This record gives sequence, structure tokens and C-alpha cells, in this order.
Amino acid sequence: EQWYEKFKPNCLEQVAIHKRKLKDVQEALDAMFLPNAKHRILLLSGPSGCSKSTVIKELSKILVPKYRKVTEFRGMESFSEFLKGARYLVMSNLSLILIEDLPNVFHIDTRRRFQQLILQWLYSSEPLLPPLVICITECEIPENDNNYRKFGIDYTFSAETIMNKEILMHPRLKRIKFNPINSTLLKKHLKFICVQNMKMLKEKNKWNKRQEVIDYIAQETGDIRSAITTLQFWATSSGSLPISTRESTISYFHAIGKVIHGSHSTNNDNEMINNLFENSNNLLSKEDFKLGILENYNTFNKGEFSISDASSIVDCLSECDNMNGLPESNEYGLREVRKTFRNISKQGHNHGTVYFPREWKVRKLQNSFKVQAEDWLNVSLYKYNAVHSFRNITLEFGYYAPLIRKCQSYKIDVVDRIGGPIE
Amino acid sequence: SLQLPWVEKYRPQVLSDIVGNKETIDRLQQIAKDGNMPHMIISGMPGIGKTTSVHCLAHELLGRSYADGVLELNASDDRGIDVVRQIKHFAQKKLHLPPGKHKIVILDEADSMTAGAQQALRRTMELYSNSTRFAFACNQSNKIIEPLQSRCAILRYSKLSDEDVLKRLLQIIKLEDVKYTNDGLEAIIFTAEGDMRQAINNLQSTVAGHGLVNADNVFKIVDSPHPLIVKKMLLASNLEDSIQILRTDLWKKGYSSIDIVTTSFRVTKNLAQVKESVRLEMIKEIGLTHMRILEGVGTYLQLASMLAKIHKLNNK
Amino acid sequence: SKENLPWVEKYRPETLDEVYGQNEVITTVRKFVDEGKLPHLLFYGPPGTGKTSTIVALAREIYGKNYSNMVLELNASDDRGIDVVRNQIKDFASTRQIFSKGFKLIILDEADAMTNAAQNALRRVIERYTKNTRFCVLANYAHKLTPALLSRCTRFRFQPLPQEAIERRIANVLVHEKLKLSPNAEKALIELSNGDMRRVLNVLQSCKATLDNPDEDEISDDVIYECCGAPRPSDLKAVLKSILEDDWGTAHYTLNKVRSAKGLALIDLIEGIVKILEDYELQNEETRVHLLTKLADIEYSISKGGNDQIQGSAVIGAIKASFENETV
Amino acid sequence: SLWVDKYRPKSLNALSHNEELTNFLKSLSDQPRDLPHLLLYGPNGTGKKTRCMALLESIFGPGVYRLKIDVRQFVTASNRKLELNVVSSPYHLEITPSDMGNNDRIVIQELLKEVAQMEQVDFQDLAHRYKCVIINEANSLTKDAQAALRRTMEKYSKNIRLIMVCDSMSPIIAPIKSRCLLIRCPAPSDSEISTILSDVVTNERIQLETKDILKRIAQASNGNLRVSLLMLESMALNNELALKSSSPIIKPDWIIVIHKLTRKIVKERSVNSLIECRAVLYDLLAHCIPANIILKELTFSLLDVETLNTTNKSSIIEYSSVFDERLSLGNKAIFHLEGFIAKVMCCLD
Amino acid sequence: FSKIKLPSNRSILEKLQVFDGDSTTVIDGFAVIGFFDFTSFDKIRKSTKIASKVLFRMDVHGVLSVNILSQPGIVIEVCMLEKESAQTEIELLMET
Amino acid sequence: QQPWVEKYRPKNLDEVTAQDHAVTVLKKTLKSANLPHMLFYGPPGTGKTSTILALTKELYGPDLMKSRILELNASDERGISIVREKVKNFARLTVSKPSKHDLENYPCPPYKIIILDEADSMTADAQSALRRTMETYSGVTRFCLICNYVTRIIDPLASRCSKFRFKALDASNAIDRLRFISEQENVKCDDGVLERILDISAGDLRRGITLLQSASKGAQYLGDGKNITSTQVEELAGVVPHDILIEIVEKVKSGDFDEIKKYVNTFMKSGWSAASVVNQLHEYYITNDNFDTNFKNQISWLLFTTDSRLNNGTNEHIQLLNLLVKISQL
DNA sequence: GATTCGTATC
DNA sequence: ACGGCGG
DNA sequence: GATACGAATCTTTTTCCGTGCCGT
Ligand SMILES: Nc1ncnc2c1ncn2[C@@H]1O[C@H](COP(=O)(O)OP(=O)(O)OP(O)(O)=S)[C@@H](O)[C@H]1O
Ligand SMILES: Nc1ncnc2c1ncn2[C@@H]1O[C@H](COP(=O)(O)OP(=O)(O)OP(O)(O)=S)[C@@H](O)[C@H]1O
Ligand SMILES: Nc1ncnc2c1ncn2[C@@H]1O[C@H](COP(=O)(O)OP(=O)(O)OP(O)(O)=S)[C@@H](O)[C@H]1O
Ligand SMILES: Nc1ncnc2c1ncn2[C@@H]1O[C@H](COP(=O)(O)OP(=O)(O)OP(O)(O)=S)[C@@H](O)[C@H]1O
Ligand SMILES: Nc1ncnc2c1ncn2[C@@H]1O[C@H](COP(=O)(O)OP(=O)(O)O)[C@@H](O)[C@H]1O
Ligand SMILES: [Mg+2]
Ligand SMILES: [Mg+2]
Ligand SMILES: [Mg+2]
Ligand SMILES: [Mg+2]
Repeated sequence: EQWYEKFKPNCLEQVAIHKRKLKDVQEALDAMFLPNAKHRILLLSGPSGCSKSTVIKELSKILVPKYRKVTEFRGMESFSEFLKGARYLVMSNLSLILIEDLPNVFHIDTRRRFQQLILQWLYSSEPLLPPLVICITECEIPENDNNYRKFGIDYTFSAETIMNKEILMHPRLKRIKFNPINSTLLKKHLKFICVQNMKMLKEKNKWNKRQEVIDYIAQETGDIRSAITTLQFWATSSGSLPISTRESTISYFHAIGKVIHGSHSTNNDNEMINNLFENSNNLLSKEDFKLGILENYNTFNKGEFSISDASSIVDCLSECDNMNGLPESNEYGLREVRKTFRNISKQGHNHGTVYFPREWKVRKLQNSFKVQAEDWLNVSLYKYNAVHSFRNITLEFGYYAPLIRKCQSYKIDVVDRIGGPIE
Repeated sequence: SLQLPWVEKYRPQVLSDIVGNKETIDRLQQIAKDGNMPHMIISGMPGIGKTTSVHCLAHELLGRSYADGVLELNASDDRGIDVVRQIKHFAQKKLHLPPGKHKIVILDEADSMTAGAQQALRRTMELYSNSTRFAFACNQSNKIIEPLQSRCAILRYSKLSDEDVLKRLLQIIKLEDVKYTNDGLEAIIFTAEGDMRQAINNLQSTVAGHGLVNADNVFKIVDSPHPLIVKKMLLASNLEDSIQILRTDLWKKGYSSIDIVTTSFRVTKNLAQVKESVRLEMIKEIGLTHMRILEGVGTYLQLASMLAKIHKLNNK
Repeated sequence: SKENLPWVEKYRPETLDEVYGQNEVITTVRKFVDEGKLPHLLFYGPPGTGKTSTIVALAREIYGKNYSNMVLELNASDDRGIDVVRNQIKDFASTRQIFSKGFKLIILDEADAMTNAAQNALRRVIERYTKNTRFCVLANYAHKLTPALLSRCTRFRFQPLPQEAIERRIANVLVHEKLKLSPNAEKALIELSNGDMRRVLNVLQSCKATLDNPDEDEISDDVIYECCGAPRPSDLKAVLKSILEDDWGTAHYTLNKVRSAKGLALIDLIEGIVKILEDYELQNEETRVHLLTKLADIEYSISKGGNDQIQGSAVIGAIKASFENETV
Repeated sequence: SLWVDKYRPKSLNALSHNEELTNFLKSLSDQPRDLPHLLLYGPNGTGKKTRCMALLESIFGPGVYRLKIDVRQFVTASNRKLELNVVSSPYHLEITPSDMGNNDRIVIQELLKEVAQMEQVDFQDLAHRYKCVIINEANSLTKDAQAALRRTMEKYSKNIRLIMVCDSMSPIIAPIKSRCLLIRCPAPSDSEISTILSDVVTNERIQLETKDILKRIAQASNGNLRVSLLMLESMALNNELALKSSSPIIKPDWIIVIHKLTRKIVKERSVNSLIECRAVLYDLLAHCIPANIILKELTFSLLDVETLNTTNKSSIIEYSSVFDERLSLGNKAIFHLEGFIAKVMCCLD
Repeated sequence: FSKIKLPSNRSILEKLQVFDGDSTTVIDGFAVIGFFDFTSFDKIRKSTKIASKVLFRMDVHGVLSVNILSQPGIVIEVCMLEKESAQTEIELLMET
Repeated sequence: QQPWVEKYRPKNLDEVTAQDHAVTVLKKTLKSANLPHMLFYGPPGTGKTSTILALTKELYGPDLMKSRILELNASDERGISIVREKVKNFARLTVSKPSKHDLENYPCPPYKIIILDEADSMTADAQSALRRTMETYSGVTRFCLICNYVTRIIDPLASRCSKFRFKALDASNAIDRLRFISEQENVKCDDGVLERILDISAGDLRRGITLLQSASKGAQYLGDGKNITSTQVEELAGVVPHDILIEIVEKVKSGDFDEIKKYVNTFMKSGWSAASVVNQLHEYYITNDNFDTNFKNQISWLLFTTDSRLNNGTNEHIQLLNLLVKISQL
């Protein structure tokens, strides 16, 4: 049929996966096939076409007939009925259950049901359970049709957003992140396919010029399936049809690094910025990206650059923060940051490591402070007929009121600085 | 009341009448004859032949079974996850096709589909790949999720050149025996800006209005693309000429100030021979003017001030 | 009946004869109507230029007594979401036209307010039922319409109305209302309109109401400036001359006296001075930049309010400053 | 209770820190039937709320200080259930729409409109005839709740009256100020604060050693009576019922943190110093301290350094003004709070 | 492709008469085809629920006029437009 | 009774002072029936709402108003949904039949009026959804838009609405009305007063009547039967005394940054408004003859920038100190 | 995209 | 007459 | 023995998908 379906691996050695990752997956899987196995779930996450399920199928074609099929799901509570009958696959029915089919997680209700049902699976009191494996493909979700929801699963389709922290942190859940197929494996396999089609490629007179495309494809995509599809399309072609492969999305920190340091592929700042906006406007249009720029522009040279440049960068960021959510604001801010870091960049710089903004922690602390202040206010209102504005609680009482209400206690009420101390 | 517009009257019915993308069209004809058409994603800009080529491919491939073989779905039709769960019965249908032929599911405007629909389309494309094939047609390929693009062969249609527009215009003219001159057709191509549909519409309007396709008659009913007048205004040396363009060719012609500002933003993004610092300063000034326009001050003085600031940051 | 209507609605054109100013588009659409083929049209231009009137008169010369069964007019006052496009427009296009006047027409007035999903869904309704229906799109801002929608629509640009068209229509209104207008008053009216028919009609109605004896009483330029509350040309010239030549105190006093004589606002004076400044022969080219930047800032601040006495002094300072670099 | 509440004046004759203003309030309360809408503005802690409560007592007699809390809930434009504390009195009402955030519009359009629509007539009804509603922190209304008040208090003024307490009237729109009578509440002089503290220590046992330390309290409070009494109780509790001249004038922790930030900025001017300044600013903001106050105190601590020349101070104040304007028209405060610091240490170098 | 065929007996189908678009000349062997959207066609279900006899009439312009009489009771007139438009499939299914 | 602002509100169109260019037109409408769509814009407290209410009262009367008038203001929701359903349905309504009393006493025009007060607060989509609602039903329904900033009204809507600008009420056109209120409230004032009230109240008669009411309240309270002086009205308004202004400007003349810093620190405790002191400084610095052209040119822009920053809702200590420092370095 | 550790291989 | 067909 | 390569880490607070009436 199709090369990515006709040349599918028949053994693990034909699977395009790294040796160490393969070892980790193998040992984890075998440990999940033990009578009382610490780990109940195996959440494999990664980009598309990284042999996430290919390797699982091959491994369950060996492990299953050793301690005992893959029983794949077919995507409100239909998944409940499926999993209500996916637990009887016990010994003599041990059949690694693979959930590559995700019950619709773009819908709030069945997303919560998916999460709260996999939790019940995690906390099940049954003494014997089948090895549960979930494959989630990390793919940025494009810009919708004006969707004003703009929720978590409306920006990125990732495990973190489908599952809840507890699910992903549960001691009995093992997560093995997957990486794009390296060019070594990609060339090694795209050449095996060519020594199986050297006949047609010879009569086509492309068998001679095969390693050029085998290398260009291996350098353009980490997707094995897309690589094989592009190879099939080029081989069956006649003329000099352009070799185009699928397009992948950059990461958040990848985009930050591109803005700060740049990209080797392009030494043009304008072209790089325009392409980043064109292909990635679902992240370059979120305030967290500008917060990341502010938090990580000091990771250039480990923070050993002029103060004038830092002042210019932060001043521009502040100016663009009052330009509303306009498209020009980000295009100005990122361009200014890149220009500033381009003029000062040289050779000999041991750049630092970037980090995610801590604004979420500050917001959580603000919420905690609010919760603290409210108790003080109502206590006063019921015990001293006292109404105090939250502004005065945050500027005067938060500090004086607990000091007095504790010192008088020193000789129901608050004895500690409202919202914790200032450090 | 019986004539059809030239855009639809002369829509190609065979792959040999689709100008441009020579290599892509040749590949499509080869797929039409050989068979075994892969999953494809056809991107590009408006008016290039992304749907006139997928429909022609489906015609020349399925042929007589083009009624029970081509399940066409587009934005005008509902395409929720429920629809994707019409796309399952069509795939499960067994039809006796010639060897090498497969059913085609033409999902026009796949960039407007919901993500749940795409996540289910993956299931359909995985379970029924041996009987039916999917032909996505879109304007921006990034709107299709990466797992779907992984299973498909991406074919990007480039902008139609002036020669492939002139050749099709000459064919249509010989079929419609209209009168022309070289300068008129050059002006029609110039105003088309790589759009075949817009070129046909402009030629039809010029023929209806006057009959003779010359430069004057074309330009008195079709205006020169305003992005190019914005670019001319932004690249002026002194402020006199820039403000002069802004007034005569943009303000007195009826273009809205907000349209001018948005076009200026895009022009600046794609401007050449300008330093990066200058470009980002101009972007900032255009953003400030956009802010002022959106707040209510849609006046010519704001645009004049923006051009003055651009000149000020150019000359230093 | 039609005698208790505002002049902007009482004088709405009923046939393509009465639409003035836009000659090329009217000629083209008349030829399109006669030839019997009408493409998907898109009308673009400033507000009050005659787009709705033109399309409605065209759809009355194309249908007639069945202009209510053949034309489906949807505008911003109606919901035009994805469901509306998928159901109402699709069912209007799919059905048959009882053979009446060939194709059916769909007029989408104020399409710039339509969501992108609806415009994207309308693409395959425009080009599928083009054999039975023709779509017309009216919009003032072309940046809010998807490029695909612009591709499949024939673009006709409605220019701001020239002086001759305004003069002819003003003469029609005058004859129909038995009014007299002096040439200077007509100049002032055509200049204050800024290529707008609705402004012309409203100002003329206010002028008629201002006159004691609507008949036998003429509308001079003074009446126009009183009713519309705009500065006289002499007032703008006097304020500018005082700013340019006289000292700070005399200029401030003259500005205040001019504004208090007739309660003139500051924004209209700013605009009037801006035009004269645009006409000047400056020789430094930084005068122009400072003038434009400072006066735009002042106008924006005025748009948000504030001390109206600080802003006049700001204007005087901006002018003197800029016109000190001219002598540099 | 606290000495700020225990000694709070509870009548118009008990006010002793401004007599012209008290005479004006008495003149207003002599004929309560034609009382207009009032807007009390002045420095924080001068006693504006105390003066409002005294005026309400004077108009509606004793009965206004018996406050009880009512829980009132709304829903935003979408299905967002929201809660607002409503402390009410048999003769007046008090709400703080700023406590609910940007959605004070629904509060103003529902609670205030409902109270303004009810006539209050009780069998053919100055006292329990019209209603007084106090809007605390009228500055924090988001330019839209002030639009919904223009007609609410102009059309239904026969059965409701509005008296709002705001420190400063810059963020209040012109139409709102136009419909109301502006009442200015100047800060008390140091002598008046000293006299009030002397009265408190006379009714208390703090056992003062010199009446030149109460003057120190007054000078350190910068005209804030609540803060003055808070320090008085602080020292009179930490130093026992004894206030020696060596007793330490206690200042808020965030103030000394801002002073440490100032000293760090003056000493170290480098990118790493900038990052530590950002960390300290984040710590301050984690305590819900408003960013405009942070910027104001940082600027006025930078201007207090004796090692800076006039040009550095002028640049500092210019940057402070620019970044205060930016902060007002902004969404995230950290950007502007960091830009101000960066420019400051780019100028001092 | 589902079909519901009304019987030829006189109790269900009292009278069927096909004309050449003039309502005067009756001919046999020719069929008139009406392609209607069922969204509009379901609008007469609630009216047929109380109908004794229903009269169907269609002209060549593509207008179906459903006449419903109730038992005097109430008279209901529904006018329905025809789609643009499978015809050969219709003919082949009913010849089969 | 009631505040003098809600007690001297014009009841008919003859009580609306200072605005004849619009009141004359609206009065001529009474005899005719061709009232256009109206856009009332002007400074706050100029009489737009009073004018429209008087016109409505004179056109319909108390009985027919409840059926032929719809008023929507910023105190009620006016989103896109409300605009597209409620306003459209009211415009689509048929004109109610006037009674015999109404027809025999009031003109009773054959249309209704939709009054959209505070239309500047409406979103652009809501205003766009009004255009065809006004155009289609113009013969059975009329629209009146009231706003303070005409720029917040979209151009398409401003085109269909006749523009009536309400002038600012200064001491030269509103002195008669304030005098009438004074003589009808038995308010005794010195010569010069009732003009200083209108000078302080820049283009606002609502505030120039509230100030007079407060001055009269205080004067009645003191009880000496003496007139009200300019000093009293100034103090009540919030005007900074001239001596404090002279001290401020002497400190500015000195130039010392710390002296100015401490004087501003002690001045902000007095509670004076930044806008008022900025305005007084503007008057002083511009109308004086002891300063050169360049000084005035620079200070006009400085005051303009400070006023613009203050209008945005910023700290007044930072803005006043910066303005004074800048004025000290020119 | 950067650093750091760890292989695998020539 | 009772069972089945908001986030 | 050099080095290219590779893995880990650098993270979270308008439009569309689901759960009363008739037969025995
Ligand atoms: N050497 C190879 N190793 C692995 N897979 C191969 C190889 N050659 C062909 N394939 C095929 O490539 C495809 C890879 O699919 P997978 O990566 O397992 O699915 P995936 O990771 O879920 O990708 P997505 O996100 O679903 S599109 C399968 O159809 C394999 O049969
Ligand atoms: N390659 C081509 N050769 C000749 N005519 C073409 C070509 N491409 C488009 N056209 C004309 O364009 C019209 C059909 O437009 P389409 O090809 O469907 O546009 P499109 O490429 O699908 O762009 P979108 O996605 O619909 S906006 C007809 O009038 C065709 O004659
Ligand atoms: N060319 C014209 N000749 C005569 N009257 C005109 C002309 N253009 C506009 N008018 C008048 O202006 C009124 C408003 O113009 P319309 O055509 O209805 O609206 P429009 O010009 O389409 O502007 P928009 O975009 O709808 S706000 C009409 O009712 C006429 O009375
Ligand atoms: N021309 C006038 N003659 C008499 N009284 C007037 C005049 N203009 C305003 N007023 C008084 O001003 C007060 C309020 O006037 P309004 O017109 O209701 O307010 P406004 O003009 O709507 O300003 P807004 O609502 O802030 S835009 C009333 O007490 C009126 O009596
Ligand atoms: N005249 C006064 N005499 C004694 N204490 C006063 C006086 N005015 C204000 N205070 C004290 O100031 C404290 C806070 O005043 P407050 O009402 O918060 O002012 P503001 O409303 O301006 O914040 C009160 O607890 C009160 O004891
Ligand atoms: Mg897979
Ligand atoms: Mg297409
Ligand atoms: Mg229109
Ligand atoms: Mg009003």
C-alpha cells in the first residue's frame, strides 16, 4: 500500500528508536507485567510519529505471550463502558491496553470525566490490573475560529493539559517522554527503504541520486512517517518536484532562545522574526512569552552585558505593554530585543540557562494573602465592629495589626503578618 | 439572466487546463493515470487552483464513480466531530473501483475545521487508509494538526506568475472574442497580483464597462493595489511626497485610515533595504497610530503625524 | 408620509439615475444588468457615499415588483453567525427563484462586522450557487474581510462625492424644498461635508429650520456657520496671524476672544489651522514634523478631554516652536 | 479594640483636627433635606470616613454606627458567581466595589440601581426618607462603574444620596465630579496629631517620658492619624506601657524593604543587581501591595539619598512620572516597575 | 436511499393526475420530480396530524402547495419551494 | 426639597440657556414632523439631557411618553444582544394611538424617540448594529445619541445623526441663569460673585449651581446676613490661595531640588487637587509679561504634558513634583 | 536554542 | 398508568 | 583522542459536544 504501511517494522531492530529510550521503555513495560507492579500506567508523550506506538506494538508482541494483543480504544461515558470492560483482561487475558485513541478532550465535561476515570483506575483497589498505557501526541493546536475560550487545551495538545497534576505525579504512573527521531536513525532507515526500492529507483535513474534526498529529508523532519511519505512521493515522481515535508512547531523555550540568541539556519533577523510570527502566533501572542523574555534576557552572557542594553530592552517591553494586545506590540518588542542582543553578541560568551516566569507563583501568593486578610476583616467585624478596607490591610494593618494582636497576646485573632512576612 | 460569470463559465474541467505550478500539475496528472493517490494537503494563496485541481483530480481518477466516490465537505457544511463520526460510513462503504483507484474525501477549507474533528479524522485516516483517501485543501497548512500532516503528502502551490496568468487570459479572450491591447492585459495582470480569479473578474468588468481592454479603461474601474501605494508612501525620501501620496492616492480615493495603518504594518513587515532598527521603530510608530485610530481618532492628522515620525526616524 | 422623514432618508435615490458622483461604477453595473450577467459585487468606500442606495436601486431595476421575494438583505442589525450563514443563506441559495428575473440576489450590508467563521463558510456558498444567486458585499473597512472573500468578489470603489455631484444634488433638494442658497454658503456646505451626502442633507435641514421664513429667506454662509457651529475662515486666519506675528499675550487674548465670540470649540479651530499649515511653503521640513506630531498629540488629548485652556496654550506654543526652526 | 477604633470620634462635635471643615459639615447637616452628593478627597488617614460617619449621625441621629454585614452575590456577564461584602446600617449603606475587581460594573448596575429604585416611603414618609450609600475607594472604579453612576445618582437622587471617600480625584471622571460637591480634607498639622496622641496617653497608661516623642510619631507618620496611633500602640506595647526618648520609631516592613532596595540600587548598578531588585519587587507584590504605591515610595526614597546630585534626582523623578503614566495604562506591573529601576541605575552610573 | 410508496388504492390516494405543466392535458408514462429540503417538508407534519385529506399540487416553477382540511375545522395552506438539484438514480430505483 | 441642580432643571425648551443654535431647530421641529436623528455632544454639564427631556415633554406629554419614549443609558446593559433585540423590537413597534386630549393639546408626532444617553460607553459592534436599525425604521422611530466625546461614536453612526454641539457655559452666556437662580433662592452676593463661580466652573453650570447652593448653605448657617464673597466660593470650590501659589513659584524660581521636594511634600498634605494647581500655574505663567516667548513656549508644552498625564489617573505627587522641577530648569 | 553530561564511533 | 425512547 | 551527536532541562495559573407521550 503506502511505504509507511508496506515497510513497517517486523521486529524491534527495524524500529527507529534510540537505544537508551528503548531500554527504558522495555524495562518499564516488563516491570508493568508483574503481579503487583508499582507502576500501573505508562504515559508516553512526545511529538507525532516518534514510534510511540510502533515500539509498544512490537514490545507487546513479545511481552504478552510471556506472562499470559493490544486492545486499542475506539473514541460521554462510552470510554467508561470500554474501561469498565478493560479490567477483566487479567491473567489469561493479559493484553496490554493502549489508549492512543483519546476520548474527546476538547470538551470540558468528558475531559474531566477522562481525568477522573483514569484517577479511579489509579486508585483502584482491585488486586490485579492490566498494564495501562496511554500515548499522547504533543502537537500545538492551531488558532481556532475566533475561539474566545482560549483555555489550556486550546493552545497545546499535551499530556499536562489533558491530565491533571495529580494524575501525572501519581507514584504508580510512569512517564517516558519521547524525542524526535535523530538524523542517524532517519538516514539509516530511509536507506533501508531505498535498498528495497533500488529497482524502481534504478529504472527511474534516481537510485544514483538517493543519498542527497535521504540526507535532506533526514535534516528537515524528525517524523519517521512523514519522512517515508516524502521519500515515496519523491521516488514515484518524475520531474524535479520540490521536496516538502510536514512543518513542526517550535517550543516556548525554543522561541525564547531564538529571540535572544537567534538561529544559525538564518542570519537574517527580519526573516526569522516574520517566520516565527507566521508559523507560531499561538505563543508569540501570549503574555507569558513577553514575561519569559523579561525573565530570561539576563541569561545572555550569564548576565554580563551593559546596563544600557538591559534598560533599553525593559523600557521597550514596558512601552509595548501599553500598546494593548495589538499585533505591532510583539513585533516591536521581539525585534528590539533581537537587535539589542545582536549588536552586543560576540564569540566567547558562555550563555546561561533560561527559566519560566515566576508570575504564577506571585499570583498564588497574592491569592493566599487575600485569603489571610479576609479572615482578619470578618473577625474584626464580628468582634470589634470594625470595617477596614483591604488597601489599609495591605499597607498598615497587615504589619501593625498582627504585631499588636500578638504582642498584646504576649502581654480567633491574627498573630502573624497577614499573608506571611516580607523577605 | 442566462449567462454565467467568466470565473465559473471558464473553470477548468481537466488537469491540462490548470495553468501554473507546472511540476505540481504534471504530478497530479501522473497520479490521475497511475492511480494510488496518497493523502495530500494542498496549500497556497487564493486563486491558484487548489480546488480546481483537487476536483479535476477526483474527476479524472474516479471517473464514472465520481458520484459514489467523492464525499465533498467544506466550511459551508457542518463538519463537527459528529460529522466526522458521514465520513465514517462513507469510508466503510465498499465500491467496486478499477484497480489502483480509491475513494476520495475532498475536505475543502480544512483550515477552518475544529480540532476534535481533526482528532477523529486521524482515526478514520488510520483505520480506512486502504479503501479511501483524503485530499485536504487549505490556505494555511499550519491550521491542520501535525498528526494529520504526518500521514499526508504536502503539496504547496506557489503564486501564479505573469506568464501563466497571461496564457489563461488569452485563452479566455479567444473564447470570448473580446478586444484588447498589450498594455491593457499587462495592467490586468498587474492589478491581479498573482490571482487568476481577480484577473478574470477584472477582465470581465472591463469588457462589460467599455469593451476594449486598454490601460485607461482598466485603470478607471480597477484600482492599482493599495499595498503598493502604501509601500510607495512609506519609502519616500522627504515628507512632502509621502504626505502627498497619503492624501491624493489614499485619502481622497476613499480608503479608510485603519485600512492604511494595517496595510502599512504588513508593508513594513515585508519591507526590504531598510535596517532592522529602522524597521522596528516604524513598527512601533505604526502600532501607536493603530492604537490612536482604534480609540476613535480616525483623522488624517494622525496619519500625517505617523508619516512625519517615520521620516524623522529615517533621516537620523 | 414621505414629508415627515429626515432629509437623509427622504432623498434616498430610487433609481440609478439619481445616484450622482459615482459614474464609472454606475455605468459598469448598468451594462452588467442589461447584458443579463451580474457577478458577485463588492462595494467599498467612505460612509454616506451611496453604496446601499446603488445596490438597492440596481436590485429594483433587476427584479421590480418581486424585489421582496428575490432579494435577501442581511445587515449588522441581524445576527449573521455561522449558523445563520449555514442555514438561512444556504436555504435561500439552494431553493429555486420561481424563474422570476433569473438569478436571486443576496445583499450583505455592513459585512465588515461579520465574524471570520461566517465569511469563511460563505466562500463555498458564493461559488457553488453562483448559477442561481449572486452575492453583493457592502463594507467600509476592507481589512475586516478575509482575503478569500475579496478574491471571489468584484471590487467597485465608491469615491468620496465630487463637488459637482454635491452641487447638483443640493440644487435638487433646494428646488424640492423651495430654498435659496448663496454661492458662498454652497461652498461652505460642500467643504464641511468632506464628500458626504448625509452631512450635506442634515446641515441643509438645520439651515432651513434656522431661517425665520424658510421661504423668502436665504441661507447665507453665516447661517451655515451658526447652525453647524464651525469657525469662519476669517476667524481661523485671524487666530493664525495673531499666533504667528503677535506676542504670547496678544495671541492668547485673540484666541480667547475668537472662541468666546461664537462659542467655538478648539478641535475645529485646530483642524482649520491644520489645513492652512498643510498649504504653507515650509523650507526646513522639521517645521512640518513638529507641527504634525505636536498637533496630533493635542488632538488626541482633546479627544480624551482635559483642561481646554491648557490645550489652547499648548497649540500656540507648538506653532511658535515649530515656526522658530523655519528661521533657525 | 485598637486605639484607632476605641478612640474613633463618633459625632460631629468630637472632631478636633479641622474646624473650618467641621463648620462646613455642620452647615451641610443643618438642612439635610437638600443635601447634594458629596465627594470627600484628601490624604489617606486624615479622618474622611470618620467625618462621613459623623455627618451621617448628625443627619440621621444616632443609629448609623450599628453596622452589620450582609453577603450579597452577583454573576458576571458570563456564569461567574461573585460575592461582595455589604456592611449596612439602618440609615445608610456601605460597599467597596473595588474589592470585587474589574466586575464592579454588575455591582453598580444591580445593587445600587435596586436601592435607588426603592422609594423608602413608609406611610407617607432627611431621616429614613432618602438613603446614603458610601463608596469606599472610589478611585479604583474602572472608568466604567463611574459611567453607570452618572444616571443612577441623577435620576433617583430623590430617594438616595451618594457620599464617596477617595484619596485623590485624578482617576475620577469629569461627569462624576461635576454632579457632586467636592469636600477637601487637609491632613492635620503635627501639633494636632501630638494633641490627639496626648489625649490617648492621658486616657491610657503608656507613661510618656517626653512629649517630644509624640512629635516624632507625628513627623514619621507624614500626616497619617491611623498610622500615628498604630505606632503609638506598637511602641506602647513593645516598649511596655513606657515610651522613652530612645524608643524606636517603628515603620512598616515593606517601607524598610523599599529602603533596602533603594540602598542596593544606589550601591550596585548591574544586571545581577537588577535581577535581585526584580526578586524583591516580586516579593513585595506577593503581599498585594499596589504597584503605584511601590513606585511612589521607591521614588521618594531615591530622592532622599544625600549622595545624588540634582541632575540624577531630576532624571529619577522624570522616569518616575513616565513609568507611573505607563503603569496606569497597563496590565502587568512588573514590566514598568522593572523599567523604572533599570533606567534609574542606568542614569546613576 | 429509502423510499416510501403511497398505495394506488382509492382510500389512501384518492386521485393522482399528472399534467404537462398546464393542468389540462393528462398524460401517462411521465413523472414529475420534486427535490425538497426536509427541514421545510417537516413543517407540514404538525398540520397533517389533524388532517382528514391532504391535497398536493406542484407546478413547473418548483412550488409545492400542500392543502390541509380539518373537520368547519381549519384550512391550512403550505407553499414550499424546490431546490436547485440523482434524478437518474430516482428513476432507476423506482423502475426497480 | 431637592438639590438646586434637580430643582432648576429646564422643564421646557425656553429654559435651556446658551444653546440657541440647537434649541431653535428643535423648536421648529415641533410645528413640523421631520425630526432627524440627533447626536448631542459637548462638555459635561452643558444641558444635553435637559434639552432632550424638555423636547420629549413638549412633543408627547406625560401620558404618551410612557409609550412613545425609550431611554437607555450606561446604567443598563447595552451589549450587542440588547442592541440587536430590544432596540430593534422597539423600533419595529407601531406608533401608539394618541388620545383625544393628547391630540388636542400636544403635537403628537407620528414617531417615537429612542434616547441612547452616554453612547460613548457603547462598544463598536453595538454601534455598528444600530446603523440599519435607524435607517430602515427612520419613518416610525427616531434616535437620539448623547455623548461627551464625539470620537467614541463611530463614523457611520455619526454620519446618519445630525450633529448638535452644546457650547460650554461660561460667564458670558450663563450669568443670567445663575442670577435667576440666586434671586429665586434669595442668595445675597457681592459684585464679582456669580461670575467667579462661572469662571471656576469651566463650562459647567451643574457645578456652578452646586457651588452656589453650598455657599448659600454655609451663609445661611453662619447667620450674619452678610453677602457671599469671592473668597468663600473659591475656598469651597478648592482653588489654591494666591499666597500658596506665590510661595510655590518662588520655590520654583529658587531652583533647589530638595527645597521644591519638601514644599511639594508639605503641599500634598493639604489635599489640594493637582489639576487646580496646574491650571492656576498655567494662568500665572502664560498671562504674565515677565517671561520670554521661549519660556512660555516650553512651559505650555510642559503643562500640557502634565495635564494629559494627570487625566490618565496617575499619582499627583510624582506629576506635580516633576512639573515643578521642570519649570525650575527652563 | 543554550549548557552539561554521557556515549559511540571512527 | 409506568418504562422506553453546564463549563 | 576529538568530536559530533543526543538526551534532559529550561512550564503553568462567537461557536460547538455531552447528560412528555404511546404500548400493554
Ligand atoms: N523503521 C520504522 N520504524 C518505525 N515506524 C516505522 C518505520 N518504517 C515505517 N514506520 C511506520 O511509521 C509510522 C509511525 O507511527 P507512530 O509514530 O507509531 O504513530 P504516532 O507516534 O502516534 O504518530 P502520530 O502522532 O499518531 S501521526 C507507523 O505507521 C509505522 O508502521
Ligand atoms: N491554475 C489555474 N488556471 C486557470 N484558471 C484558474 C487556475 N486557478 C484558478 N483559476 C480560476 O479561478 C477560479 C476558481 O478558483 P479556485 O482555483 O477554486 O481558487 P482557489 O485556488 O481554490 O482559492 P481559494 O482557496 O478557493 S480562496 C476559476 O475562475 C478558474 O478559472
Ligand atoms: N450618490 C448619491 N446621490 C444622492 N444621494 C446620495 C448619494 N449617496 C448618498 N446619498 C444620500 O445619503 C444617504 C445615505 O447613503 P447610503 O447609500 O444609504 O449609505 P452608504 O452610502 O452606503 O454609506 P454606509 O457605508 O451604508 S454608512 C442616502 O439615503 C441618500 O439620501
Ligand atoms: N443651558 C442650560 N440652562 C439651564 N440649566 C442648565 C443648562 N445646561 C445645564 N443646566 C443644568 O445642569 C444640570 C445638569 O444638566 P444635564 O444636561 O442633565 O447634564 P448633562 O448636560 O447631560 O451633562 P452630562 O450628563 O455629564 S454629558 C441641571 O441642573 C441643569 O439645570
Ligand atoms: N478628629 C479626630 N480625632 C481623633 N481621631 C481621629 C480624628 N480624625 C481621624 N481620627 C483617627 O484616624 C483614624 C482613621 O481615620 P480614617 O477614617 O481612616 O481616615 P480616612 O477615611 O481618610 O482613611 C480613625 O481611627 C480615627 O481615630
Ligand atoms: Mg501511532
Ligand atoms: Mg478553494
Ligand atoms: Mg449602508
Ligand atoms: Mg446627561
